[PDB]
Amino acid sequence: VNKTVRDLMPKTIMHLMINNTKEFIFSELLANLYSCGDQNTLMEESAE
Amino acid sequence: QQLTNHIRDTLPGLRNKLQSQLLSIEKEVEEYKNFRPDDPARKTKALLQ
Repeated sequence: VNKTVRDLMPKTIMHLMINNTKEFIFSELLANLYSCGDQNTLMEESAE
Repeated sequence: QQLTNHIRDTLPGLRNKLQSQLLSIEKEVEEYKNFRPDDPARKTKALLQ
C-alpha cells in the first residue's frame, strides 16, 4: 500500500494542480486580462 | 406504452453520449452565441491570441 500512495500522490498533483495551472497561463490568462474593463486604467504607465 | 417502457434503464447510455458531445462544444459556442459582424474587441483579442 505504501508504494502505491507514494507513487500516485505526486502524479495526482501534477495532473490537477500544476498542469491545469500551466494550461491556464498559456491558454486563458491573456483573454481574462483583456476582458477586464477600462483597459486604459489597466495599462497606465508608472510616472517614473 | 410497450415501446416506451422498453427503453427505460437504457436511456442513461444515451444521456451520457449526448452530455459528452455538449461538453466538447459548449466551451466553443460561447463565442458564437454573442457573435456580431462588428466587434473590435473580439477581433483584437483574436489577433493577440
